[PDB]
Amino acid sequence: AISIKTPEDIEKMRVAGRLAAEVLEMIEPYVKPGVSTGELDRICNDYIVNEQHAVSACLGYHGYPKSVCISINEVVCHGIPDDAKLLKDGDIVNIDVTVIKDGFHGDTSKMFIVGKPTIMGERLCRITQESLYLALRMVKPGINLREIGAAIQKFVEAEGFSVVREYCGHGIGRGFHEEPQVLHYDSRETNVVLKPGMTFTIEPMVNAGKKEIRTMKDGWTVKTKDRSLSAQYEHTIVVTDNGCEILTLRKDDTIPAIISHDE
Ligand SMILES: CCCC[C@@H](N)[C@H](O)C(=O)N[C@@H](CO)C(=O)N[C@@H](CC(C)C)C(=O)OC
Ligand SMILES: [Co+2]
Ligand SMILES: [Co+2]
Ligand code: NA
Repeated sequence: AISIKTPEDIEKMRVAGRLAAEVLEMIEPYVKPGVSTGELDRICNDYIVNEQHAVSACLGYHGYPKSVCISINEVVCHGIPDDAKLLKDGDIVNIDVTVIKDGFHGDTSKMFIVGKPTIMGERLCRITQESLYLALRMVKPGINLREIGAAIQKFVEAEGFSVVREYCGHGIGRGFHEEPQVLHYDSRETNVVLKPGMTFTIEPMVNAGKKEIRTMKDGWTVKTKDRSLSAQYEHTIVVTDNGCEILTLRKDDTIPAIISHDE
């Protein structure tokens, strides 16, 4: 019950993933001590709207009030950009971007570490990305989604950290969230066998504490229950004939765009 994208389709995703990636590239200089999350959102949307000639998929999505999600430190996901929340030395910050261009969505996020790094967030953010990369390397036709989740979770826990269970990566294309669900863990519920032309995200959330999370009274903001740090990276990809292609790759990613398992 998963759409297989045509070559036209795939290329529209290329463009949409690139624009989403470039939002995250454009915003980096602004991710600085003193800056508010509200203005980062304004910058991102202005860019998406005026220069990208695109839309944010997030705005209005289940009533979501801003254009990107900005999650700071213990906030796991769906943190709401707010003119009064200021970035400070030490912070680890996720900005999650999704744009729609030409019928198609690109969906991506990364961690920024604000001003003077702290130490254990340096590590959480690193491990969380390494966990995304190891999943991206497994992706190829005929492998099962379940191996991928099981393999993320192993890595993450072996570090002292946990995988958040409530939120998962997702098929993506003309719909924001299409099949399949891409769990970052082993559940025997999961059985998807991958095939060229599927497009989906992988977006593990990792807590330096324990795996349990909590939603706030704004009905959006998810925090860790034990108030530890949590980190997330996300890429949108296409299954290729012999591996994958990352459609949201940034200049700062240290994994190649084209991952090929062929001889
Ligand atoms: C408004 C935000 C965000 C979307 C994305 N950039 C993120 O990659 C995502 O798709 N998140 C999903 C993955 O499970 C998600 O968090 N969806 C929520 C939907 C709410 C809008 C109700 C969910 O399914 O919670 C159980
Ligand atoms: Co996202
Ligand atoms: Co997503
Ligand atoms: Na966080």
